[PDB]
Amino acid sequence: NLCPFGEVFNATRFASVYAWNRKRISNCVADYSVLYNSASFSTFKCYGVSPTKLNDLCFTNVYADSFVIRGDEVRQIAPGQTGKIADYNYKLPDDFTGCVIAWNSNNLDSKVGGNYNYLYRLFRKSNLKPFERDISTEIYQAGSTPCNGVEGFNCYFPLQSYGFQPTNGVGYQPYRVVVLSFELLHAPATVCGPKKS
Amino acid sequence: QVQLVESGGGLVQPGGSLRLSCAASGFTNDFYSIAWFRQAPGKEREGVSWLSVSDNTPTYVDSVKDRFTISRHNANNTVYLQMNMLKPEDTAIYYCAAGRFAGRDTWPSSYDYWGQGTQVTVSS
Amino acid sequence: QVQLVESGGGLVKTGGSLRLSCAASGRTFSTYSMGWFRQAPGKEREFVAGMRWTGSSTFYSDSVKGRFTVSRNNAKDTVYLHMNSLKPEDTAVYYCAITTIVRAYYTEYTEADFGSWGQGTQVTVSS
Ligand SMILES: *[C@@H]1O[C@H](CO)[C@@H](O)[C@H](O)[C@H]1NC(C)=O
Ligand SMILES: [Cl-]
Repeated sequence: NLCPFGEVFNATRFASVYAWNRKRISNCVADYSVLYNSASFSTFKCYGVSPTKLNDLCFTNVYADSFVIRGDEVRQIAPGQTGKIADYNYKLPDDFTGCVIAWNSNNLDSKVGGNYNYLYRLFRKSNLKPFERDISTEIYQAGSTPCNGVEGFNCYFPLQSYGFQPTNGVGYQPYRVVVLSFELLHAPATVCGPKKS
Repeated sequence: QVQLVESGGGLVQPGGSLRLSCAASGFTNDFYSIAWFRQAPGKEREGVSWLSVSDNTPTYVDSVKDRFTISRHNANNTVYLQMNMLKPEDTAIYYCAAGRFAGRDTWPSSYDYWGQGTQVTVSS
Repeated sequence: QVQLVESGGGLVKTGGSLRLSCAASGRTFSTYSMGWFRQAPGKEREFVAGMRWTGSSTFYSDSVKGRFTVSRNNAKDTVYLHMNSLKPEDTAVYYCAITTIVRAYYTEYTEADFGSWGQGTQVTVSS
């Protein structure tokens, strides 16, 4: 009974990074080594664990977080990183245990004239906590003067479209990202690597 | 603290072989991975081979698959890239890079530790 | 495309006031941010003022800021341009429209970002 990773990796549309999706996976066999050795993924980095170790471990739940960012932001999906994605959109803990997977999605997520569906948060009063998801849309007050519902000097809308076009340079092309995290509860540990099965 | 020492480059004829070496010092433990990035004339740095050290898993791009072998010798904490059946296309400055993760990335910006390059030239 | 029903043009004295209206059924204005534009004869259609789909943010071109206001009714189906301290320079055809494009800096919006244009209404400020 193989984990339905297809539903996450092969989804026709992905979330905007500010409104990132989380899929719970349970009651199945996960082959992390087959994922790791796949040529479909150009980024595959594990923290606190490796794919060989995950092949020999059982968890209660696995979470697959997924979203789209531009290529030059892929480096921000790691512990201890700064920049607008890590600070304001999607944050890993310093002590992260799990895997960051990414691939170029220019053929799916870019459009002639721009794909404006994908957004990210450009501004926030403080940094996100790990695994926090902020979908708020209030004017960002960049200075001491209240905005009172009006955009202008130091009063900005907090979300920005990417507008992916196929001709973008690779740093500005869309990348699909999946982050795997692992949960152990006092409950049956029903997500297992093939060795612990 | 962490340092990568690169060597092994030179001039070879098309068809020749070369053995690049990356010596990693200031790591506590085996939980890092190495990448080899080549920078051809007028191109950006591009990944060609990865080694996840703790798992000992190699990865190669398709264009070097059967010609290039990456490996590690435990004793001297050194990762080797054996480059066989070299073509003129393989001419570039080769960099090794390290990150505190198990795996691989095509983005140079994802690697915080870099050797000084070694020049590889393949012509007649 | 959606139908935007635009009303309220006319002739007004310098220093006077007019209200334009733009209506759209159901959740249109709570889905897509809106903008008012204007076009003088042989000039480009320029941004005047708009509101985010949230209804809690409005924004204004430098030429109308502090003189014009945008508001939206409680039903969220009708948006108003309150034009005050009108000058002959404000004479133009005015249009409402909506955008799917989110720009954090409203200053970057142009007419090319907008669609579902309302019918142009003439505003004429006599001196
Ligand atoms: C996604 O689909 C392709 C078939 O087009 C398949 O090779 C791949 O294994 C799928 N991914 C997952 C994680 O199932
Ligand atoms: Cl918007």
